[PDB]
Amino acid sequence: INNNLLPFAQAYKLASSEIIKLINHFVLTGTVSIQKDGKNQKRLLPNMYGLLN
Amino acid sequence: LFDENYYAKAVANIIGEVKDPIMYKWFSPDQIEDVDLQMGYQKTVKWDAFLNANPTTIANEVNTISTIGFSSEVVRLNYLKLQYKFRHLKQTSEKFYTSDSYIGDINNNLLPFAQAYKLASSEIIKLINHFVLTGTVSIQKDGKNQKRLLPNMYGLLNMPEQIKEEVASGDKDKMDKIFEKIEAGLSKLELGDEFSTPMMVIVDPATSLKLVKPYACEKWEDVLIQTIKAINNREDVYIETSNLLKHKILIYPLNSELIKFKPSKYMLPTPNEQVDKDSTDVAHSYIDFVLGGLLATRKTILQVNIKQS
Amino acid sequence: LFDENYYAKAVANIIGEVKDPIMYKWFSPDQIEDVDLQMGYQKTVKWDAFLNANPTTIANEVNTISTIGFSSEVVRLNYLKLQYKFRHLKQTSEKFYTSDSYIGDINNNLLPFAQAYKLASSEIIKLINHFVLTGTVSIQKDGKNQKRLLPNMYGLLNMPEQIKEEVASGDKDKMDKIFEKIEAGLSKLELGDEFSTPMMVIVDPATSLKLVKPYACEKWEDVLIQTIKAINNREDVYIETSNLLKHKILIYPLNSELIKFKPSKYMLPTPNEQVDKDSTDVAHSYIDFVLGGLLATRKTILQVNIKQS
Amino acid sequence: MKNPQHDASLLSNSNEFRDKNVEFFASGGTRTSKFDKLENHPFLGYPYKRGVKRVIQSHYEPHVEAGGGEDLYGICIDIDEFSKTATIVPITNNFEGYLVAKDSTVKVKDKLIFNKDGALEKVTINATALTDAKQISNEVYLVKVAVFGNK
Amino acid sequence: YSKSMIENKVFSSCFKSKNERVDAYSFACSSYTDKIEEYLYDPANSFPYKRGVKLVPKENSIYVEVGADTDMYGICVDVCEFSCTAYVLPITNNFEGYLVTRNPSIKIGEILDINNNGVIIKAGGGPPTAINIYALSDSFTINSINLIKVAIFGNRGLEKT
Amino acid sequence: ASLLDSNFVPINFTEFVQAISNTYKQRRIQFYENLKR
Amino acid sequence: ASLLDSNFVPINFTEFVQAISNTYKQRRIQFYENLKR
Repeated sequence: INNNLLPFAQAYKLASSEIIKLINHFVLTGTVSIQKDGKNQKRLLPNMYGLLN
Repeated sequence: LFDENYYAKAVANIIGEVKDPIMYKWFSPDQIEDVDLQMGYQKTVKWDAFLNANPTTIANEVNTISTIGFSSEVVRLNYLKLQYKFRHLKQTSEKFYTSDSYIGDINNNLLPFAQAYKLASSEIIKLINHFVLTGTVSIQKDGKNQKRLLPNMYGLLNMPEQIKEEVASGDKDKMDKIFEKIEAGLSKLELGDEFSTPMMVIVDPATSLKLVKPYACEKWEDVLIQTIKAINNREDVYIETSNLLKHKILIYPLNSELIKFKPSKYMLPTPNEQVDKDSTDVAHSYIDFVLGGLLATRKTILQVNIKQS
Repeated sequence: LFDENYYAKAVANIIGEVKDPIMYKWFSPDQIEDVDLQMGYQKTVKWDAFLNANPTTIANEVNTISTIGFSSEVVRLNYLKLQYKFRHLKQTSEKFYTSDSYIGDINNNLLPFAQAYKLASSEIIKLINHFVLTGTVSIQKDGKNQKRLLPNMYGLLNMPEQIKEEVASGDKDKMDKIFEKIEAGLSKLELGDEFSTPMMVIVDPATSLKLVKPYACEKWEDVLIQTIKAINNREDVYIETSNLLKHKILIYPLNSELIKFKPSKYMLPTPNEQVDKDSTDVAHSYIDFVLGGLLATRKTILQVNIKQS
Repeated sequence: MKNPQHDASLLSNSNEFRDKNVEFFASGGTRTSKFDKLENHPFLGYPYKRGVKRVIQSHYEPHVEAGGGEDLYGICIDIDEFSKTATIVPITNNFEGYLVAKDSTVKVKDKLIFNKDGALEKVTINATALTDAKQISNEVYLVKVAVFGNK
Repeated sequence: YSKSMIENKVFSSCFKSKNERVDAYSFACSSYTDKIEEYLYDPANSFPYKRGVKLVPKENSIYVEVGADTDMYGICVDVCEFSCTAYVLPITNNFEGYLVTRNPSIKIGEILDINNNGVIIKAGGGPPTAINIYALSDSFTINSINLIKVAIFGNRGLEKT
Repeated sequence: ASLLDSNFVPINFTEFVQAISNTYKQRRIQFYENLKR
Repeated sequence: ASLLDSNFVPINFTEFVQAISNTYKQRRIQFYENLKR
């Protein structure tokens, strides 16, 4: 707890959940970002769009 | 199939009587490799490696080691499909034209399917040999009325980026000048690390007649052979005469690492399934062949042209 | 092991496609003897016997008999270990780069491990051949930035205590002067009682071109062969052309009692067990080789250098 | 030399585990990481445990020799006499170990610079001394330093 | 321009001097424990391959643009044009390899400096050099782009002249 | 599948063409085997 | 122990390297046997 270290199973589960949330956001919106402001977007390739863009 | 297709049966029976192409004498066994294609283009990728720095001595502990790089190069080759049509007698009509020890109308120049196919195949093989040697398609002795071909389709004579030498019309009969040009081209040749390979020379009858003349008790042919042996690591030098050339000399190595022939595996004549039939005794058949597939590295072919005017 | 090490499996499967080194043509089969050493030095002891006096006649009674003595000589040879690193695709990633009729990124110049190893081994074998012929290690055409080597690590061209001849720059095109120097070197050659052995001559392409010139209906090559046959008890005389030499002529016998190659049995390229891996699809591999092991008796190699300036 | 090979007639008593590491034959560093970059280079002279500069010119590849100042290239931490090679930690990589000092004036908390002979001398700055200079033999002084670059 | 740069009618013609290629492997001597980073680069401003680059934090992402020695973040060793991604070796790491130069006549052992275009030039131009760069070989021209083998090891304590 | 093999019996025109190509390849190989220079 | 044998199954990397060396030696012997100067 004092160093924020987890077993590999729990760490992988949490990371997979976060990545799945990010994938859902990209699919719905077409942009990849980790900010509520929506800025600092990762530049993507052409012909890569979402339902919103 | 043979129970139904008499023409296919006859082709399978008489396929062995067709003589082998003479172009096989111009290549080593390893230089020829078939490909699976009829018409279109195909890309060939060649990979190489090079040393970036001196090798690293392994002593005690070390993490920085010299590296070996890689490179690639792509060459495009074009293939063309060509066809011919010929008339012959219908199978059921042979009994009405089987004469004394020969079949066919002498008056009307009609032949059985097997003989017609054999003769047409021989003619088409001759045409293919002419194309492979010269890079052009023509049925005239002048060499004109050439059929227009696609780019990236060259013969040994018109392959680009090779050592071209020209002998002026004033020295058309001066073997010394011709040999001087040959020596210049041979010096300009670039074999690299593959210089230890047999060499092939192709000449025309006039060139051979000039060669067999005495050297101005040695012959120009012997001098040329010695000169080529001086560069090919004292290996075999073959000399051939072809009537398809006119005042041209071709010199090239018989090495698969420099010149490679990759013909379509349908290049040689092949019968077509469609046969034209009507109410008469005359039918028609089609023969298909494929042209293209010569590949060579830069500056490895010497082409000497003796201008006549 | 092959169930676990895909790289070892691939090396075993593709080891046979690497061509043999060309340095084998410069030595007789008996002249090469492998040794068991990666890096270090090995001392070779050669024994000899001699007669102290005339033999003793056995008649009636006698106890004083002539004696036969013995002598020894110790020679130290140095061996060096060198390594190279190359990048390649990963086995689990090859499937995503298996294109039509080829595998690998044309844009990124990345190759499968087998092809990359084959190319790197070919390049390293070329470097080893260059070192064996010359005795120097360099990757530039100018021959500069040479890797400094240990003592007692000599090639055929730079072996000390041999016959060295120099042709002046003013006589660089005079084959008569070159042959005079060659005759002087051959006269200074000392083979003793082992003169009955085949001889090998290695020349640069320019010297090869000069050799086929008429002698001043006889050729300079023929005269040289006759001269060497005069000294080698008319045994075989072999002539070789190498692009690794420049204005140099090497003459030496092929007798195992005079010149011996004792290379390490790890001299040719060998994969290393260590493979760099990360989260990406690119991996790194290492190839090891060993240099050194040429031994020659004194005054048994003739090295002629034709100065250009 | 790093390891002067001399035959002896009696064994030397070596049982104490303290004051046993400060010696001229102890190559490497006191603390080393797996991710430290090492480069083997041909050398001239004897730059062992000294700052090395790369000298560039029959033309030969560049070598290394004892030196410092604006020409400082790295530190020689190990040497192989048979192959005549030197293992070098580049100046861009930090190092902690015993190096050759010019004299005994160097003390703790002293900022040290590599001189023209590759020796550490008191005051750009290159190292910070950790212990006092100790005389291994004759005029050879070894000082523990933690190299961090050039100022 | 680009690195790969095309169908050929014929193939292009010893082991020596085969590394003189624009798309050759940048590291003459590589080493594990070398840190390599990925960044975006401007696809229409300047091609950063084999050039000294600087970090420009934009409003959407951190890009790398060709830069001078004064504000150099590292050396761009490779580019993936499909994703327009530049691979950077930070200046904190050593480098020994081939880089783009603008002077076709540079000798071996000369001191060098990176200019505003991320290009190797002679250090005698006048700007005070801040990086240790030395020419390990003579500059060679590929026909046209000039390349040279250089060794880069960290920053220089006091700027030279 | 080669026409030189007596036991070979093609099924369709595609197999016939493949057999013809194989026969040509085998004839070329035999020619290079029998060639002397 | 050589890589030419189909029945040879190496156990470890040392055996693999020894097999590679033996294969190189055998290839050298074969080359000298087939060489005709």
